[PDB]
Amino acid sequence: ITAKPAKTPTSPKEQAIGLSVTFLSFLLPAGWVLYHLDNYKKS
Amino acid sequence: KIKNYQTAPFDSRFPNQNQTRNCWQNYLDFHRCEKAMTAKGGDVSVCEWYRRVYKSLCPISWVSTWDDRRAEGTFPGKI
Amino acid sequence: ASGGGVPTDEEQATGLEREVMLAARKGQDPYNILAPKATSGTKEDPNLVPSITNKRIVGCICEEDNSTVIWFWLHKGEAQRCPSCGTHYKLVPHQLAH
Amino acid sequence: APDFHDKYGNAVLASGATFCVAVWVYMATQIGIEWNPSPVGRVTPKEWR
Amino acid sequence: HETDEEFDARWVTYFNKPDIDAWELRKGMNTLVGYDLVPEPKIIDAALRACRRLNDFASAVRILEVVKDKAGPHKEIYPYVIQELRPTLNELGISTPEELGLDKV
Amino acid sequence: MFINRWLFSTNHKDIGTLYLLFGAWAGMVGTALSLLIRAELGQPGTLLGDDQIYNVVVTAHAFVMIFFMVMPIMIGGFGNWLVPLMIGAPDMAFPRMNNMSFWLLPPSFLLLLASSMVEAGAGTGWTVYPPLAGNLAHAGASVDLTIFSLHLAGVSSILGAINFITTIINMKPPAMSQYQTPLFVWSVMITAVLLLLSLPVLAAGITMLLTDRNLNTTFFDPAGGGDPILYQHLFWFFGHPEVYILILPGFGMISHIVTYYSGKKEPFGYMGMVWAMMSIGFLGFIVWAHHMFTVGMDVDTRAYFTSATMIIAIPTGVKVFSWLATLHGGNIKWSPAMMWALGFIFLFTVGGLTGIVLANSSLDIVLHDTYYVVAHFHYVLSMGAVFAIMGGFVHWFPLFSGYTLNDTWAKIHFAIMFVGVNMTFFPQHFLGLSGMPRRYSDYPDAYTMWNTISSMGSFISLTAVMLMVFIIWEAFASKREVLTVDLTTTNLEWLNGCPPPYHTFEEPTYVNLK
Amino acid sequence: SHYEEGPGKNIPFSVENKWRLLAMMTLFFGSGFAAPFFIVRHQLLKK
Amino acid sequence: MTHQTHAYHMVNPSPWPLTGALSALLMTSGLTMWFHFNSMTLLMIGLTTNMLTMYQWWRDVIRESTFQGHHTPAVQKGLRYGMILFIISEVLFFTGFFWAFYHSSLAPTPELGGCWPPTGIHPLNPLEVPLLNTSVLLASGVSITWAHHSLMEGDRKHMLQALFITITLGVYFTLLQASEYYEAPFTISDGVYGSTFFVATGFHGLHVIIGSTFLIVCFFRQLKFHFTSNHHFGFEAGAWYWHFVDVVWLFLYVSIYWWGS
Amino acid sequence: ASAAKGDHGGTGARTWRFLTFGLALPSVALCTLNSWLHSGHRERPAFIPYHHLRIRTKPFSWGDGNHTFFHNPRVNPLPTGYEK
Amino acid sequence: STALAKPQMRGLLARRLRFHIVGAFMVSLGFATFYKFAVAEKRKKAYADFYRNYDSMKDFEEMRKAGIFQSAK
Amino acid sequence: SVVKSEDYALPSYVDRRDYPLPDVAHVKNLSASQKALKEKEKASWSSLSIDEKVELYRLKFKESFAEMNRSTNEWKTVVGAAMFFIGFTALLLIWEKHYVYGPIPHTFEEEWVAKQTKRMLDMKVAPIQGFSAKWDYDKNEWKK
Amino acid sequence: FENRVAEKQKLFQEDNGLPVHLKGGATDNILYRVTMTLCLGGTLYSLYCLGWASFPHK
Amino acid sequence: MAYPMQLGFQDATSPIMEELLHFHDHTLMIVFLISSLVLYIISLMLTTKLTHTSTMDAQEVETIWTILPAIILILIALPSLRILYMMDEINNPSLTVKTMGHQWYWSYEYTDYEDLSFDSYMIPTSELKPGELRLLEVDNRVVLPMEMTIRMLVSSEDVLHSWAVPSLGLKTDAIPGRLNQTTLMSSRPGLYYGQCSEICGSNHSFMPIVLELVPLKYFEKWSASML
Ligand code: HEA
Ligand code: HEA
Ligand SMILES: [O-][O-]
Ligand SMILES: [Cu+2]
Ligand SMILES: [Cu+2]
Ligand SMILES: [Cu+2]
Ligand SMILES: [Mg+2]
Ligand code: NA
Ligand SMILES: [Zn+2]
Repeated sequence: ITAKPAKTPTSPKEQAIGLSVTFLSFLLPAGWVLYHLDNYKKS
Repeated sequence: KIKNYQTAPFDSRFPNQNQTRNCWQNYLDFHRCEKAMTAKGGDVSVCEWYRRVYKSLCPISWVSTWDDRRAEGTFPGKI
Repeated sequence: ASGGGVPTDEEQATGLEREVMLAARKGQDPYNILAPKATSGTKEDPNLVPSITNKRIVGCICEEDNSTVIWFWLHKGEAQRCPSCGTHYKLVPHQLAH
Repeated sequence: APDFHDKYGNAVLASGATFCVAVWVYMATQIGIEWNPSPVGRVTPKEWR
Repeated sequence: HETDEEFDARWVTYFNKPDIDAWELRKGMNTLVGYDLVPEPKIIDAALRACRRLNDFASAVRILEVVKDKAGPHKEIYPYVIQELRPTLNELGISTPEELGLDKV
Repeated sequence: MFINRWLFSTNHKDIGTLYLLFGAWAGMVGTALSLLIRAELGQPGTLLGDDQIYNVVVTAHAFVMIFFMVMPIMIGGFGNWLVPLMIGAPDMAFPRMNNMSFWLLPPSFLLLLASSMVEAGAGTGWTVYPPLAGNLAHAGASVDLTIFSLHLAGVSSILGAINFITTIINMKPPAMSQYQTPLFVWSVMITAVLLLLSLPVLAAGITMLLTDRNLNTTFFDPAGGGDPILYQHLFWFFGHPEVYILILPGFGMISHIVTYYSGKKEPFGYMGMVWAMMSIGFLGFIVWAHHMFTVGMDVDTRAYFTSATMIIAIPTGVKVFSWLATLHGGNIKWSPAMMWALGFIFLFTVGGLTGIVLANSSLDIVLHDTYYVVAHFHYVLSMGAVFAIMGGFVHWFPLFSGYTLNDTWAKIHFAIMFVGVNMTFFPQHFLGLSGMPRRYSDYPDAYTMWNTISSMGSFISLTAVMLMVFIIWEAFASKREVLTVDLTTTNLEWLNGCPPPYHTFEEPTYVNLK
Repeated sequence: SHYEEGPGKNIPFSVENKWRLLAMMTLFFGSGFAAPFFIVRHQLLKK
Repeated sequence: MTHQTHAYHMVNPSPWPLTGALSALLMTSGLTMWFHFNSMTLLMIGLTTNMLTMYQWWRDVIRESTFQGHHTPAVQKGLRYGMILFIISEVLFFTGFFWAFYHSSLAPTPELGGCWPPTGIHPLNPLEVPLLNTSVLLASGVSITWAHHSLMEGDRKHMLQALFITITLGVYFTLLQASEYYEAPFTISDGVYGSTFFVATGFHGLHVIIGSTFLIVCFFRQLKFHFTSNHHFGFEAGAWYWHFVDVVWLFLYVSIYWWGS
Repeated sequence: ASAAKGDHGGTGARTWRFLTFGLALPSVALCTLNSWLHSGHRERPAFIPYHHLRIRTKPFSWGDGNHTFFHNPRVNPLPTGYEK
Repeated sequence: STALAKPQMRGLLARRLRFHIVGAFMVSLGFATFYKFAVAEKRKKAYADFYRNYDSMKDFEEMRKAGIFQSAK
Repeated sequence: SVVKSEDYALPSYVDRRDYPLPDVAHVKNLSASQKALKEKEKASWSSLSIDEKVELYRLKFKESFAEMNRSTNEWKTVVGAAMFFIGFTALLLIWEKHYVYGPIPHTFEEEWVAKQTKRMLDMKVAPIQGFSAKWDYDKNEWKK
Repeated sequence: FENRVAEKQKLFQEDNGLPVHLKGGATDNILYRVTMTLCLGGTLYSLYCLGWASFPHK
Repeated sequence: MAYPMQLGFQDATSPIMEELLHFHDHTLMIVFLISSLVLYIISLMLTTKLTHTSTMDAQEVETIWTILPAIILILIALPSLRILYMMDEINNPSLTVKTMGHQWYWSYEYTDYEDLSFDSYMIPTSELKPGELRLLEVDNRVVLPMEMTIRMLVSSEDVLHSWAVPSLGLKTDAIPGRLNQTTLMSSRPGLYYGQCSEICGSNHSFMPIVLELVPLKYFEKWSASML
């Protein structure tokens, strides 16, 4: 709706870092397990 | 009449998809008829119809276990 | 054959339960258990809205069978009107003086 | 006054659109994905024995 | 509702109340804006006059902005309304939003 | 301080926040599971291994999304936050018990996670039908850990239901009749009645499944005279009501959202809407066997269950058309929340119509257990329940937090997710008509294209949910506090500011007895 | 009442530093998303 | 001075919900440990923490109402609803078990002999102990009503006396039922007839025990004058729960003991 | 049967005390009498190894895992017949 | 000048609705009747045409000779 | 003038087409010159200069209708960013294909699908509309 | 017996800033701590068991 | 069977499947109608600056939007019920065959005259002969005479299974202790595939059904060669 200006504004750069860290926290752990899938299946 | 046929015909007593009792009833009726005819010195061939029908409808495993049980004395149905 | 022995509310009720009980027999309602009866709502006979502070939310059911209540804060001061029907409401103080 | 969209909107729209189409076309045809489309009109039936 | 004529009349009277306060001026316009219609010139006229009595120039200009907005896509409505209101716009010295340049960006 | 507030809470707002946090976390677990599913099916062959490890994944996906994401969020979250604010109540009727409803959830989830770790997990399907779920085909602790998880979740929702009904009925301003409470409050009262009557039958059914597995009973074992079909009746007597329990609070939020963003004071046909929700609730209790059309029931009872299942479209239709009538003539504000609501209206309609096809027992013979049913339910759940949750979230987020979201990002989020979920489930209609079964870890070669397109769509949704996490971060990171809110006269929950104080309505609202 | 009130005070986690928040949010949602993948791995590593 | 102007109860932050929830985790995983890995330790810990949580939670509720006076009429009304809604869910719980019984007894499968009761099962005579149990429970519905009236009329001695009779009758039913369980020629493992009989009556029996202790709690609260002639919801709830337990038995008796045998 | 005891089966602590001691309790006594002149005792049923009885899909989590919770040696046979 | 004539000022939304509601029915019955003829009718014909000059024996033979059956070489 | 969070219970200013006359004036605090303009307003409006009229309007309201119904180029950023992220998704797929996915069944090679289509055509798979109905049995070519 | 609820009312209404579950005295505190301890300990034991069973145990 | 990029149902091999295809076109036409109607109204509601935000009357149009859907449901229900009832008149079969589901294969029994019984397993993908269908080929097909009304009885010896053949319009669950009956009736010779349609454990995706329909005379000699 209507609001005050950001008390601690997140610049483009900060957002880029924020988005990056977010995606990575999701993709790295899963990629690791999936990457070694066959490595687990062969016993 | 014919003790030779095609397959167990439609039985209005069991008109729905669940045919469990059709197999069961005909299986009982047979052994009940088999007893009387084989006991009162009668004709066991009258009982043929039921055996054909129950043979057609009943899974082999059911007929086998029920037979094993009638021999064992543990057949739950009343014959 | 009765011998009594069980307390009555008048003799054993305590805290808020006792408070609403006593206040009830004196004809008052400090705990908003009852629905307030409306006055004519004109500039001269406003609905008197009690409050223990300087503002209270008023819900105005403009017409008898309305499904939406009109809500708004009534502040200490001049009679304010419902945004939808103009009915008047004026704040007044509660039993406990602020 | 001019906003983020007035300035970058056009760039964002175009480069984003372009990037999308390229990576998808590449993925859909350059790596080994088997789409297994209908053989009708595509495959010449070969005797199986 | 009531006959169109009675509706118009009821509104002309509302705004013609000599001791109408700002609350009633606002409430009247804000309520009229929710109907499926662009108010008749005679209703706008009265609202415009009530603005004069309340010494509110700005509200008179915003009332004209609202009449154009309610017309939506029907662009022949506003000019016709501005036309019938001209005698009144001139008398009270009310400038149209276009004259003030408020139809800008 | 932190303990007294967060672990020993007796405050409706804090408990509601706890639920939203729990549900958000469960949603990530559920999302990962949904991707393991599509990863397995995105290429012919096998990725994980057999249908056991696969179905353990398919089963947990269902329980997590239904019991740990959709219900905690819609009912415990939005329910506890908004219900009291909307009726001017100081808190819920049983604030301490309410706190127990929440705390039963983490233990319940643990038991579900534990079931997939011991032995080979529960690969029974979310329906956990015996004999596959019995102590022979699934020997070991898994299924039992699963049953216990469902017991705690049921107790949780039942206690919560008692709380919501008592509150909504006993704690309104004395002058306010039930026909003066907003639609969302009605939506949660009815849902609560459904949970109250349906969860106990599930509890009885799975308790019987538990005794068959450990106490040598034979409720579902033919050997002792039991009947596996009996389980189906009991599970689905709860199971159909459960899907209406999952969509009703969403029907409520959509009414508020559509009304608010069209600039209206009230939704069109308020009483038609109350009537519609009661009807859907009532009718959803007498149609359960529409999930057992290939089980061998008599033809007459199948004719009844298809007829009865179909009339539920009439009351549902009046709700779809009333939402459209509300938009009519509105001053539309194209906010993210409004985008989520318009997508719900259309997508839910597609998913519901696809449900009418399946209502036909004759036609369900060939559609049952195929991916055509997977498509129907994902349209109503992934693009129905979930879309209401997202709309409700971006709309009310400022009230819960006091900070605003970046609206441009929120719209980018909607766009991506809209593409992802449609790409994922639309093609599954084809797979189903063409015969691809459900619960298969691999499929005949012909079904490759559609499954490939579908798995790709699920990756797009993945991007959408990762983005969503960023969006919540940036709001809390930037800290734009709220100033003014529009339409507060007909939206009480916003009258105490953003966020409302710990204790709201210490002094009740004043409502005249006109 | 005795509890703090207002923006950023009605939540069980601190929001007074966007970077520590990024980290806490990363662990929170990250751990949830990671769990199934590690359960599948654990099931594959038993036999 | 100057605080809340509504009649509702804002409860102090309590740790009982947390311990009660943890108790539930302990009892279920403890039951999982007993059933498979043959150990009762976890289940014992769990049962102990559950009793401790219920004792303290309900103790606090007495403190808040009797001692602190928070149960204004608005609050009592909510409690009535809560209790009524609770009984309804219990009724549906029992409905799942009656459904199962009726489903099994009306379509006896071939493996049972195609008849009910199954061949090999010798049912109890409904005219013996089950008739007794029936009269003991109905009698206690009469004595509890006398207790209630005594209370409302302010008669402490009679309320206490009637409450006592009610309780012994409940205990009497419990003992008689325990005897029947032991004398019974069939067991829970005797197929669907045994399954259906022992879990449906076992749950009811568990409910009779829960109601008896609830009444016992009311008995002691009465000895300590907690109840007034007009404010005694704990006894009303105890009384409603008791009639529900009575009604469920009538259905059991008619269904399982009479018709189903 | 039916029922009809004149009047007064509602309202008054005295009326309910009257019904408690004049109807309720005396019934409990008669049924207690009846249950005595019937329930002297039952001779145990013959053991037939029916497969739909004495079910054992998983051993009971107590004792030797073959005895039901309220096992009465005198009337409950194990899957292999009576214990004595 | 020229006096502009008085235009229509009331019920402009309702007026817009009455029109399109018809066009809404047109467009939707179009898609339906289109499905009927381009698809439904085409299929009734496809089945009717196929089974008219159909010989199950001729079909079986062609299949038998191609080596597909395992009970009829 | 400058709104504050804590003023939630007080009337607020808002610009919206369906509530043209807000409950509060945009500007509550007048300067010497403004107090004077407000005084000239009590006289004939014919005497106010256009600049004085505009100033009077900008004291009562924040934005004109024309300013509030203004269209943005926001959609460009939304569609562009959406496509960018959808594009970013294809990279996860490319990664998946390369490091997670193994080789597909041998039944997908050209030889097999060609034999298999023949066998399908031999068993008359979907002869009424779907597969074989699109094959010309007489010319041993796909119908066209 | 004797009617003593009035003394109790006094003990519990005493503005001592204690929550109702501790307002009764010093035994409330020991009960409370015993309860919390068995729950936390039992919960830890529980997690351990889950950890044990999750591995193939021969 | 299914072919690549298929959109609709498998071609109909029997008369009820044909009936279902047409009933589905009927139903699909109506869902296209309703869904396109809702989409038009929605776009119509969102494309005008004209407003009317005050209250509107509820009752008036509600009758149209209650009564219309009711008529449309009767239009879907009549055909539906007719076909449903048409599926149950088994009425005088000339052959009865049983099939028993098992943990990971189907077994068939033709027992009218003899005691013919055999197991039917999926042909592993590595043992497929060129041109054979990956997860669809079975080693021992279920031979049945074409153009004859056959009564199939479905059941199971372990967990639930479901016996299905899309092209013939059949799907009957296989439940232990129960005998479910369905009517099979092919109007063409050929091979017709199906798959287990009820989750049953580790190899649920790998236990197909293949029907071989040949003329009577070839069915008879086959029975005899199978013992
Ligand atoms: C919240 C989710 C949700 C909702 C709301 C519904 C809604 C409906 N579902 Fe669905 N359904 C599921 C979730 C849901 N379902 C799930 C999870 C399953 C699978 C369970 C499993 O097996 O695992 C399932 C499966 C399922 C089956 C089982 C099929 C099978 O297994 O073979 C059936 C059967 O009839 C069915 C029917 C319907 C119908 C008729 C509706 C109706 O309520 C829809 C009504 C809606 C509309 C009709 C659209 C709007 C109305 C109009 C615009 C009016 C005009 C319309 C007409 C005149 C036609 N559903
Ligand atoms: C609410 C329920 C729900 C939801 C939302 C989903 C969402 C998803 N499901 Fe579904 N699914 C089921 C319930 C659900 N599912 C059920 C009942 C089954 C049947 C199980 C069985 O057969 O036993 C099933 C089965 C199932 C199958 C069939 C498996 C098989 O038969 O072999 C497939 C196939 O792709 C699938 C995929 C997906 C995908 C890609 C998503 C994706 O759309 C997920 C994308 C992510 C989201 C849409 C949610 C993100 C939202 C949040 C994270 C909330 C955050 C909130 C706040 C911050 C406040 N699921
Ligand atoms: O279940 O729809
Ligand atoms: Cu359903
Ligand atoms: Cu199977
Ligand atoms: Cu299967
Ligand atoms: Mg199924
Ligand atoms: Na796969
Ligand atoms: Zn009003």
